[PDB]
Amino acid sequence: SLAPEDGSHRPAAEPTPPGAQPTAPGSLKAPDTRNEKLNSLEDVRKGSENYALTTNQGVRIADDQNSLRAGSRGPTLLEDFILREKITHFDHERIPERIVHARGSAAHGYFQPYKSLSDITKADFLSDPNKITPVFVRFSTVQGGAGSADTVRDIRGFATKFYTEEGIFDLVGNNTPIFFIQDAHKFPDFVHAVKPEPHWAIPQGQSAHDTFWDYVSLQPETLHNVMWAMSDRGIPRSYRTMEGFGVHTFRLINAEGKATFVRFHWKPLAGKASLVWDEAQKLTGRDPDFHRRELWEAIEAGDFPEYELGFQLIPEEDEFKFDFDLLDPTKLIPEELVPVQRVGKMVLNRNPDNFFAENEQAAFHPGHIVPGLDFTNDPLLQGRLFSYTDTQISRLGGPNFHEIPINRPTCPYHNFQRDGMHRMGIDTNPANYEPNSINDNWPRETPPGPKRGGFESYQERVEGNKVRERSPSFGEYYSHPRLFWLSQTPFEQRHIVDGFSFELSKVVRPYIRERVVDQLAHIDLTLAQAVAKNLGIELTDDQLNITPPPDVNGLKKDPSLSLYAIPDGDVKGRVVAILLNDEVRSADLLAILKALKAKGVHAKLLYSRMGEVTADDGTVLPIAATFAGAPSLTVDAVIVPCGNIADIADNGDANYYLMEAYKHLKPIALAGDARKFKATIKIADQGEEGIVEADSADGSFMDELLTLMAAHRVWSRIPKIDKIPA
Amino acid sequence: SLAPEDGSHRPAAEPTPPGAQPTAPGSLKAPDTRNEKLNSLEDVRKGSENYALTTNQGVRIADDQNSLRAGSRGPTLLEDFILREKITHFDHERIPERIVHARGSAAHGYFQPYKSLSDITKADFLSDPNKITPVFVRFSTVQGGAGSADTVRDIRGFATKFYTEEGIFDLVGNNTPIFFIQDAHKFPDFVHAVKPEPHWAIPQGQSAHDTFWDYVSLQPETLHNVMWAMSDRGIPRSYRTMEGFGVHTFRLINAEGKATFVRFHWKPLAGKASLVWDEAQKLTGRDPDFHRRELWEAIEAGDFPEYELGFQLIPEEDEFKFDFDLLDPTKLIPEELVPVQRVGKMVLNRNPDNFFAENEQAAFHPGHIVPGLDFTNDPLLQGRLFSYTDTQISRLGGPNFHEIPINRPTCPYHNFQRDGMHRMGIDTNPANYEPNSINDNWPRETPPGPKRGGFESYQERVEGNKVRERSPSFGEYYSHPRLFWLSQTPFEQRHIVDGFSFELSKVVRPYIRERVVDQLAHIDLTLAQAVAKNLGIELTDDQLNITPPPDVNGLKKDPSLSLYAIPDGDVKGRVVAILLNDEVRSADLLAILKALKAKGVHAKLLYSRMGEVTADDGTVLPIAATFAGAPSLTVDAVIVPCGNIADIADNGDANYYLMEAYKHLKPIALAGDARKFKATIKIADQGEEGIVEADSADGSFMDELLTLMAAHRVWSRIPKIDKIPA
Ligand code: HEM
Ligand code: HEM
Repeated sequence: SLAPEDGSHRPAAEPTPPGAQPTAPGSLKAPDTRNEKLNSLEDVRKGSENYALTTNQGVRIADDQNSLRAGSRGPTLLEDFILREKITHFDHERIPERIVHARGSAAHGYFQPYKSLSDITKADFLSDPNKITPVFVRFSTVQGGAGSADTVRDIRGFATKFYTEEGIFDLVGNNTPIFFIQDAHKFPDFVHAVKPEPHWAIPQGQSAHDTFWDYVSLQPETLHNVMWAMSDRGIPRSYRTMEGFGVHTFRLINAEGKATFVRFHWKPLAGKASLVWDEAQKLTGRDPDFHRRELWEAIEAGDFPEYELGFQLIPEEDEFKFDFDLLDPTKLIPEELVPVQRVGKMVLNRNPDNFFAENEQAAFHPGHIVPGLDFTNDPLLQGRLFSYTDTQISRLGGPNFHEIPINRPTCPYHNFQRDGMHRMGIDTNPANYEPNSINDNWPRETPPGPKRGGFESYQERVEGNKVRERSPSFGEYYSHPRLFWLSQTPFEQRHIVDGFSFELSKVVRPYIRERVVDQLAHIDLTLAQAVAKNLGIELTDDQLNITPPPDVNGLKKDPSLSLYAIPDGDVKGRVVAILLNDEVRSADLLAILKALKAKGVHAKLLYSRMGEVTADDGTVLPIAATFAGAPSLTVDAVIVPCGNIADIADNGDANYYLMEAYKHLKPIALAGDARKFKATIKIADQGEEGIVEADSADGSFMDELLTLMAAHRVWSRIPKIDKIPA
Repeated sequence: SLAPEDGSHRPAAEPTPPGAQPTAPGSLKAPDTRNEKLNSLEDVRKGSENYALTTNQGVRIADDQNSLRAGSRGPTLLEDFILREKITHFDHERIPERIVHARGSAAHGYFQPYKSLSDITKADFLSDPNKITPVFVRFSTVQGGAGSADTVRDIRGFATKFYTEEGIFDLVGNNTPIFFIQDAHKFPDFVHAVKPEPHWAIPQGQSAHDTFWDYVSLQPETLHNVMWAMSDRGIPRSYRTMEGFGVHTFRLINAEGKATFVRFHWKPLAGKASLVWDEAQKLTGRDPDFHRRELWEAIEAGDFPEYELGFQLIPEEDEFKFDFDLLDPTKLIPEELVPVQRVGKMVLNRNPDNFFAENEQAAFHPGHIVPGLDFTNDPLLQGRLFSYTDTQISRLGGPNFHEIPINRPTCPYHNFQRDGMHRMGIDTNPANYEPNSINDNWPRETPPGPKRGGFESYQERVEGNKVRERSPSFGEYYSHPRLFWLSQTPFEQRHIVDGFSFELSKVVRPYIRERVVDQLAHIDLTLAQAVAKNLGIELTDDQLNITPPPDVNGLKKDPSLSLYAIPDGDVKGRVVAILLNDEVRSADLLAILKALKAKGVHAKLLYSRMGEVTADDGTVLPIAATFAGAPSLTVDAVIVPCGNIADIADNGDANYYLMEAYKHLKPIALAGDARKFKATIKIADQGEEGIVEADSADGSFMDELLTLMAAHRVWSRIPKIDKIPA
């Protein structure tokens, strides 16, 4: 018995804030959170307590510390089958990572529609507001490998497996509403250009290198999604505070056979929020697992990620009514033109038990649709349909990947497919073909119908010759990048210019930087000039005179394209660092902590060492982390209570903690003598917007700080940080 | 879509300093650098210039931009075999990463011995000082995945494949002289404890988490290698500046049949150097590919990594003469007791052409020995001999991994093995068994002998019962960690205390911290008290009274265990940042560059934007990177010439550059009006050792900076950095 007798090895099976208890497998942390998929995995969940250690053949092991040898200092013997099984298993633990989106973090949850959508789709999962569908969701980055960092600048994947009563539907989306390329034939080119360069395999997790920008400079279709990656959309605060999009136009099909075009959206109920670049890049070093950690810990705290599914619907008669083609995945549909209709809510409320078994082996594929949905001829979508089933034959070892437990449907599945590696199901049908008489033709085809019918494709007319040709309707590249640029606030535009400037500075061949800047000049002269200035490039008179692309259907901006132009702040589940001293003013800390708790904001108590400190009134304060152990990168705001401020006033880490938070536009609150830190961040005596300061943490101090938190960052500080040495 | 007319897309095929040209495949960068193995790969090298793009079947492609569809806005057709081949290959590009040491960087080179070693070994590659053996070397970290960061705290792998005339010998070593565990049966337990925890797969690249420290606290045999990992050995500056060790005792066997025990060493001819923790961890975010890039660039510059192979030799009759067991891989052999005899030199002088095909697919295995070498009964080595052939069956797809080009011997190989997946070799032998008459028994066995003989194992006597039992002589765990601790300088001891304090601060369950501090108290009470203080733990009276472990065969210290106690600095291949201004004093820059050039030290010219700046004499200076783009973490020293210092005096990034370099103990040199930066880092008018300052850069100024660089870091500054907010 190695566990401590006090039971402190084991986390409480109740919701607890981040850092209060060790994390645990979801079924041990939240045993009473259930859904139909999580219950169906009970057949394969394996416990451990009170069981004997055995080989995989069920033979009990007596000595798991030693190989069998001839003499205690002698050679190891080949007949040691217990050693060889253990090491064989170990030796073959790894499977290939996903070719793209290899770095991802997943959780279980459930979806429910707000109302029946039977007028527009016969999909069973959207038929009844009382019908709950379990989901499994994986969020990801794109370029880096499974052991790369979370807070890179990249697009994010947002993939949802809906375990419906009429089959698995996978909605395999990203966090921007378009893609970089138009036709799937180019996907290996684009991905090879953004991935580490093939001679030396550098850089990981970064598009900031010559081959990415070479491709971009030569393929202007990429410029719209490059604009989104360069904006703060490319560095989200958390998977909870980003949007999701299916990108492509798909179809909904109703029981009368009417097709409606649809684009899928997820709205984050926590609001939209991103980091700033220097913070994101630094955080990839201080905590490369920051998003995976934040997701897991938000679920263990009960801060469940929630998202609203929404549809942009366009009738079939309106296919050609826009300046852009609905089938072009480099074009977005502005919400000012076509509103998102709210459809239902997804809640992710349980972490997996075993990351490899559930996250690593999960297989999502956008070809997994159900009756009531159909495809369109978007030429990127069309190639995706080939790839996601093909890639599993090597990644997951064969064609029985649907029998891996996480991928199994919860509804019935029966057919005449047999064998393959890893075959789990033992078919008892006398027939393995149809038509057959020997089993009366079962399992049988089902005609299409309003409910529980077979799948039939919408009978779209096709007319044309067999060609390898891009539609001329797709040959417009600059207007949507411009619409995005003009929709951002002034600080978002500054961050876009700084993103392109930093990335192009890492491109070693200067002519590629010049070719990118020339593309920028086809989008917006202000953007191109500001990027060119940071690169020491002067635009030519010809570039200064390029006429801007046309507005999109008359729009010169759409505020739903900005992260921050329309406030949607939510403080619940955010975290504040509290910088302690060795005799904290306990009344300040009571007021601070209870105000945060009331709004669901978490706290981490920091000091210059671990263990405890004692407040003025004798209260014993446990320390969560040190100033360097839990840097300001990992929090949303910083509060310094009064007390013996001389204890930390000359601590370089305490001072730097405030400088780094200040640089990264975070709210900072200073009570009492903690106001002596104003000199460190060069605040004037009469104060400044974004710094909360008072004699004590009472009265309006916490309300002011929480108001700042709801607005996320102090954008007005940007010209001030510009010269702080941090 | 084509190359620039000036040819600047293509790097010069001559040696160039880092940053001067884009990096390139080795065979294009150094076409005249050859060796027998490099030549042998010509059969599979594929060019590209002037060739038509084709399918893998050799059919020319006309349009690689579009899928075949029915009309240009129509559905993609299943008969598009060109799209499907391209996307199938892409979908199957990934293979499983190595179970451990997945992150690694490799290069080609050659080895030769200084003199024949035929008196102690019949190994052909050690028999003649003028017979050169090609090598392929991979350096690696242990824990993280292939996409994790380079400058983590971890043990490093140092694996060398020698392509000898009598077979492939792989010397598969690490950068510390011991391992964490005694018997291979525990390898999966230890690896699972240090790897990301199974519920959530966090943390990547870090031992700073509960399960690792749980395992260490319960298995004190780990403490020796844990001491090495917590020292600055865990964070080398470059793979060129670390030691290598085979860890195990092996045997040499000479032509008369005599066995000598041996342990293998690599000594870095560039000297030993490591980062400091804050620098290392921040660099994982600013350049996660820092070691891979520095190795590739040193080779492109001509700063070839060189290492000296050395042997510790113990005669067979001295097996039991030490106070530790020679077969215990958690024990080192102190060089004060058994000196390292210099054996030969290895030079890495060419980068690979394709990282996947050469680095990712290389397979090293310590059971690949040759006549003149043999194993011992070390119980960790014994189990390794199983694992490295087993694991390639999944990683490399079957038993023909030796036909993957990088793994092929360059000597003859012939036998009766046949088939297996992706069999390349077409055997014409009418026999596939022996003995056979139908091919007159070829290929034939060869008796052992002095040279070109068959392998025979040394006929070691074996006497014991079949037991799973640890030798009692391996049950001592504290004396080697203590010897290591006492052999470090004071600043190295401080960094060890900091490494344990940082790591255990991230262990969430406090009792695990307490248990590790109790282990430390069994090694050295000063170490244990210093770690306990940082953790808010007080040692008990019983803990204060633990008797120190014994000295190791009378030694109180061995300075060969320290990175820094004995000067061994070599500045060739190091890099300095030069902070420019918009009117640099050209006479300062001339003097700086001339002095750096004479010592082989590279420079990177930095500014607040990219492009060029002009010096006072009209010299146009191209800018390598911005201050933020290439932080001080990436260089060894910082020099600031005079000129228009007002241009940069108030720039936050330039001031921070100096504060970060100062904190990280790097030499700084300030000329002329650049001395006004003394105020940012609080240097007294009188100056400080480690800050070079003068009215102009000249011979004396550069000689002083260069002397500082030869000592690597400014250890005397340590007490002055805790107050610095950086
Ligand atoms: C609209 C543009 C696209 C979006 C929104 C998208 C989204 C995603 C996401 C989120 C994943 C990760 C699934 C997971 O978390 O497990 C993924 C995986 C993948 N996608 Fe895509 N993708 C796009 C384009 C493409 C294209 C053009 C192809 C190839 C024809 C492709 C082939 C793949 C493959 C091979 C994987 C790995 C899947 C697996 O191993 O199971 N994707 N995609
Ligand atoms: C002295 C202790 C050990 C040392 C110094 C060591 C060293 C290394 C190194 C340097 C590598 C990376 C080689 C490369 O660059 O590809 C490696 C890989 C590996 N080792 Fe070890 N190792 C040790 C113990 C063990 C043990 C006890 C086992 C299991 C019985 C083991 C099994 C493996 C496996 C399966 C790989 C990956 C091999 C591949 O896929 O090619 N090693 N080891």
